[PDB]
Amino acid sequence: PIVHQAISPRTLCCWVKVVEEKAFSPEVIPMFSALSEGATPQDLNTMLNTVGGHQAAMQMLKETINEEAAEWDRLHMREPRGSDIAGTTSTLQEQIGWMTHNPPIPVGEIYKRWIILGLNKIVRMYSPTSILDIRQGPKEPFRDYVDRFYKTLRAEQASQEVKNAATETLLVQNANPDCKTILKALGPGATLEEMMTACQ
Amino acid sequence: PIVVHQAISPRTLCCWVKVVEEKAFSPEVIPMFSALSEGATPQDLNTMLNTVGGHQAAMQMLKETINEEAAEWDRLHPMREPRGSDIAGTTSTLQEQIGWMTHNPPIPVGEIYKRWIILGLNKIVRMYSPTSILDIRQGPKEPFRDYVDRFYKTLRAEQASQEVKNAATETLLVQNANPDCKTILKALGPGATLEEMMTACQ
Amino acid sequence: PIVVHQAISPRTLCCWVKVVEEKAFSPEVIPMFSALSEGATPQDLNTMLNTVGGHQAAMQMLKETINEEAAEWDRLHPMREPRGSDIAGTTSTLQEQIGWMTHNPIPVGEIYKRWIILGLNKIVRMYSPTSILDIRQGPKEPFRDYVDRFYKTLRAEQASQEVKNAATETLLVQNANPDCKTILKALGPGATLEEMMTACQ
Amino acid sequence: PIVHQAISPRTLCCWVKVVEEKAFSPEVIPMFSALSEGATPQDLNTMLNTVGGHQAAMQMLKETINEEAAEWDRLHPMREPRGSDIAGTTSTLQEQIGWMTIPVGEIYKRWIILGLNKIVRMYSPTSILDIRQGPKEPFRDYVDRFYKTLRAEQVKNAATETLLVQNANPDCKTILKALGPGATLEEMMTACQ
Amino acid sequence: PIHQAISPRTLCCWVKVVEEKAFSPEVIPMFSALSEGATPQDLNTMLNTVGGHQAAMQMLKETINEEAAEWDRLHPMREPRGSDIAGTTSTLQEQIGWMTHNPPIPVGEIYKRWIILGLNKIVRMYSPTSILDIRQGPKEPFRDYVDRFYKTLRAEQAKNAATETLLVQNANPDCKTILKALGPGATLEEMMTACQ
Ligand SMILES: CC(C)(C#Cc1ccc(-c2ccc(Cl)c3c(NS(=O)(=O)C4CC4)nn(CC(F)F)c23)c([C@H](Cc2cc(F)cc(F)c2)NC(=O)Cn2nc(C(F)F)c3c2C(F)(F)[C@@H]2C[C@H]32)n1)S(C)(=O)=O
Ligand SMILES: CC(C)(C#Cc1ccc(-c2ccc(Cl)c3c(NS(=O)(=O)C4CC4)nn(CC(F)F)c23)c([C@H](Cc2cc(F)cc(F)c2)NC(=O)Cn2nc(C(F)F)c3c2C(F)(F)[C@@H]2C[C@H]32)n1)S(C)(=O)=O
Ligand SMILES: CC(C)(C#Cc1ccc(-c2ccc(Cl)c3c(NS(=O)(=O)C4CC4)nn(CC(F)F)c23)c([C@H](Cc2cc(F)cc(F)c2)NC(=O)Cn2nc(C(F)F)c3c2C(F)(F)[C@@H]2C[C@H]32)n1)S(C)(=O)=O
Ligand SMILES: CC(C)(C#Cc1ccc(-c2ccc(Cl)c3c(NS(=O)(=O)C4CC4)nn(CC(F)F)c23)c([C@H](Cc2cc(F)cc(F)c2)NC(=O)Cn2nc(C(F)F)c3c2C(F)(F)[C@@H]2C[C@H]32)n1)S(C)(=O)=O
Ligand SMILES: CC(C)(C#Cc1ccc(-c2ccc(Cl)c3c(NS(=O)(=O)C4CC4)nn(CC(F)F)c23)c([C@H](Cc2cc(F)cc(F)c2)NC(=O)Cn2nc(C(F)F)c3c2C(F)(F)[C@@H]2C[C@H]32)n1)S(C)(=O)=O
Repeated sequence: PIVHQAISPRTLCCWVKVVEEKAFSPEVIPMFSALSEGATPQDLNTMLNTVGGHQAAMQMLKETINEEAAEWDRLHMREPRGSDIAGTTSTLQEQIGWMTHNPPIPVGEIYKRWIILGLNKIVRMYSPTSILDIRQGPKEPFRDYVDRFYKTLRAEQASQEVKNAATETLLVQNANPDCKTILKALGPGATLEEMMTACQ
Repeated sequence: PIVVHQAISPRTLCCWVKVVEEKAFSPEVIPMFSALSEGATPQDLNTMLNTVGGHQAAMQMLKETINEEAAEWDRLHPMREPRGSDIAGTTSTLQEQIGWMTHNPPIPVGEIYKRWIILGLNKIVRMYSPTSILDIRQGPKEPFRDYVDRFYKTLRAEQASQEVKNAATETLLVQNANPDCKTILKALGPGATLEEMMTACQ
Repeated sequence: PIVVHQAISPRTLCCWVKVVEEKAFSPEVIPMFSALSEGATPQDLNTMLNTVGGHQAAMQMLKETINEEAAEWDRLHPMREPRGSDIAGTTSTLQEQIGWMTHNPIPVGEIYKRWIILGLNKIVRMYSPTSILDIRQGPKEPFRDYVDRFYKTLRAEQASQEVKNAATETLLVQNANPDCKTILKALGPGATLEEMMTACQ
Repeated sequence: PIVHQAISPRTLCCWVKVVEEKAFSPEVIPMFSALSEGATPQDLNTMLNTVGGHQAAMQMLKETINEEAAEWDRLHPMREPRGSDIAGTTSTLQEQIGWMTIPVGEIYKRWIILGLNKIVRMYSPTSILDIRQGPKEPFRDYVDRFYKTLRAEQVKNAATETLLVQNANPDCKTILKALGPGATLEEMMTACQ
Repeated sequence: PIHQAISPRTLCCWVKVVEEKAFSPEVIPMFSALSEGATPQDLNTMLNTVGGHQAAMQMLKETINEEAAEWDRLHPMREPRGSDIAGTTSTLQEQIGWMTHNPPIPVGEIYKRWIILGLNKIVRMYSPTSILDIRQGPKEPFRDYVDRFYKTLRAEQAKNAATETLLVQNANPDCKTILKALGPGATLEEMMTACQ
């Protein structure tokens, strides 16, 4: 991070604990983006290395980083190439110069964008169930069904405009017969609080 | 957060996630949240709310409550002035929020967004404990300590007015107790403090 | 706290919550509390007590003890002077507390912490119902575990340090199971705990 | 670490928690290297002492440190720092502070990291060629184990493509053979899911 | 510490360490590192927060009393007595004065010496088995046997020749033969690789 303080312990320890506990859920992307503020490519690589397990997801993230680096190289101190942004062929001093020079070339931000895109891909892939396939079970409380529905919806990552249409149609459509009837009788526009209180 | 523009510290986010994971949604989550988000800007509050794993239904209800409060703000309040969606950090850059919060007289957008979030959290906590104070009753072979713990947890979750707190706590504790401990407590005499009651019922 | 009025730090609250959750209510919670709340204002102490999950009965008893101490203060002690409910932070703004504690040469925060510590001592004494005289070594229980339980109950009781020596010396040997009782009686007077445990283990 | 403030608690505590939870996996090397920034030899020894358990791995690390110290003494015959001076066994804190304020810390950390790499390679006994998908084993878990072993062993990339076909259960073997060459890992896993 | 009160993170980490590791040798360096410049009151606060193991804490208190009596015999603001070093009969102001006076009276260092001696005793008591009694089991992996052997060695805190010969001596028949055939001077990595 940029002075140029070395990545703090607490940050790495918390990042490791997060990736271990939460597995790969949408909350890993904001957490990551918040723990890697102003981080240089070397620091981002140190963060990604400390990730235990999930090595398939890490390999897929590395593949996405290589794809973005190839695209950068095709479209484009010395100028930074694609593998230069990923911190494979650039010293910490070169990165510090690139990011601190005036005008600056924020290589850290670019690498973090690539990593966050890869993480979005990973999150979408770790939630295989589609919005249209989730339906309330027979003897399943409505709360658990709503939780699963909204978790899958956040994993899919569709535009908020489509978010509203899906939230309103699919939630009512896939409800079990009892709660389906209760909700259909509740009336249109019924807020989520009213539905949850009615079904409980 | 502001205290310059320091980025939200790691410890804060990590502890907030750990709290929301461990305690689920209990009354102690509201003070914890309010204490971990001191001087936090709207973007930081949204970063905190995003890191909350699971409980996505409660987060949707919180978002709906925030939209309601924002509509009310816009109705009451038609650099530039901050609109409703600017307080919630949906249509305002970090620089605009910092400018609003650093001016004098400052427009504390952070405090307002935190008020809205705390109202939503009160709703969530009250809804996650569906049993009412008047519906909670001591079991047959349940020690008095466990019944008192459940009773006071439900009472703090309902969070009504203080007069309710005192009257309900003592009257309902004696009323809903099991027959044996009910008799023991009624024999203890009026004014009985909780310590004496627990010592008698053990 | 006033070190300027710094807000209660996150790490402190998180460690306090984790401590109260893991250890339940054991004597070691009181020193921990007193050490984590240095110079804390009444609002900060209330924030700490609020974040305590579960154990709501003990917290209500603590609130009742705080009310008792506030009533005693109000009786003994009739900006303005702080009444009982002002010390507990129920009828005083953060600014009034900061002024009271920062005025040269009345640290109300320390007083509120004294009250809370008295309440916590009562709570700890109540959470250990067994008395020192009721603890006795089991049939096939290692001597180390019996000593651990004995000294845990002794620290929980919070009696006068005067009775500590008499009880530790007489009762520890008295409440031992027959085999280790004979071994220790043969060890001879003036033995240290290390020697006793080495002999029994 | 270089003023010379004493090693902070948080660093030691996180190091202990990491070494305990993750045992000895490749992710321990970056963690160690990041937690010991500017640390003096005494600080590195304080870190190594607090490591609970895994005493066999710690003894192997100590032997590797002695080997590297002997090699240093052979290559390199205030005063000059000997081998046992870098390892902090025959040097006072003041001499270390003077030398680093000759980066003894970086050299000692290089030795320790080499030993830790050896330890990690030894903690993963399974070879890349022995891992094969089970009968009722999800493909994701098989891929995770494969890449974990590959990272532990530290050509590899070329081998990955052959091993993918090799470690494929008959059903998944047919699916992969039909998928066609040059299939990316994302596409491959999406097809096999 | 040197006089801010002991920070939260330090106390919380100390409690978690004493809980997790129980009483193992690695607790002594950790303790010595967490109490740098700590006053006697801070050391007492650290020792109080230790949950459980109250027998070991009583033994530590007895060791502290022994060392305080020895000090009082050897050395018969005011001069610090035995109970003054342990923070039992001295106010925070007296400790701050003793430690801040130009002639350093290290109450922290002396109390920490006493506490570390007691803790070494406790650790030695928690590992009753001797190095010469440890032997590889019938169906026990060689790695676990080496780990137990070296843990016991660290508990004994007594060396290289004996440890290395006894390691091969106390092995299981199969691994004993394998190691004896491996040849002298083989490193532990090679031995473990052969026995794997
Ligand atoms: C990328 C960064 C910089 C960011 C951000 C950012 C900015 C604004 C908002 C935000 C704040 C307040 C409101 Cl009112 C709305 C809102 N209202 S609205 O009804 O759409 C109507 C106005 C159109 N929309 N947004 C998202 C915006 F993009 F429009 C809002 C958000 C909010 C923060 C938030 C989360 C939460 F849990 C509860 C809560 F109170 C607020 N994030 C999301 O809600 C994310 N999410 N998306 C969905 C979708 F799957 F359904 C869902 C959520 C879920 F909430 F988790 C809940 C599962 C359903 N983050 S960074 C690194 O910091 O991550
Ligand atoms: C919103 C913020 C700013 C706040 C606050 C604030 C202010 C004052 C007090 C407080 C302090 C001292 C006293 Cl003596 C009383 C008191 N005495 S009284 O008997 O009512 C009689 C005088 C009328 N009342 N109050 C609450 C006040 F609002 F009246 C008192 C409190 C106290 C702090 C406290 C909690 C605790 F656990 C133990 C303890 F020692 C003290 N909070 C509550 O007690 C909250 N609570 N409410 C109830 C109800 F379900 F029964 C219960 C509690 C429970 F304690 F958790 C316990 C389950 C039963 N918080 S913030 C962000 O920091 O949250
Ligand atoms: C209130 C505050 C400010 C305090 C304090 C304070 C002051 C002095 C001492 C202390 C230090 C050194 C020694 Cl030698 C003695 C000692 N020697 S003596 O044999 O009594 C003989 C001289 C008469 N007595 N004291 C207590 C004093 F008050 F006299 C000693 C202590 C010590 C600190 C300590 C704890 C420990 F775990 C191990 C250890 F090494 C030292 N605390 C106690 O021992 C507490 N305790 N009390 C008993 C009783 F149930 F048996 C027991 C303990 C138990 F240890 F936990 C162990 C279970 C048995 N704390 S605060 C906020 O910081 O809490
Ligand atoms: C008291 C303080 C200040 C200290 C210290 C200090 C100083 C030097 C060394 C040290 C550093 C490098 C080397 Cl090469 C050797 C070495 N090489 S040698 O083969 O003996 C041959 C030269 C004679 N000896 N020493 C110890 C010295 F005293 F001689 C070495 C050590 C080292 C640090 C270290 C630990 C580790 F885990 C792995 C590692 F790589 C290095 N500590 C020990 O090893 C401690 N230990 N002792 C034994 C005994 F039971 F077998 C064992 C260990 C065990 F390692 F845990 C492993 C279980 C077997 N600490 S403080 C507060 O910071 O604690
Ligand atoms: C020693 C220090 C200083 C370091 C470092 C350093 C430098 C560059 C890179 C790096 C960054 C970006 C890219 Cl694109 C590549 C890349 N692309 S490539 O496909 O090889 C093709 C270009 C040739 N290779 N490298 C490694 C380089 F050395 F070549 C890349 C790395 C990266 C950082 C990273 C880790 C991750 F989890 C996901 C991710 F996105 C990126 N580390 C590794 O990937 C390590 N690893 N090695 C293998 C091997 F078993 F297969 C595997 C990984 C695994 F990723 F974990 C995944 C299991 C498979 N670390 S320190 C103290 O900080 O540790």
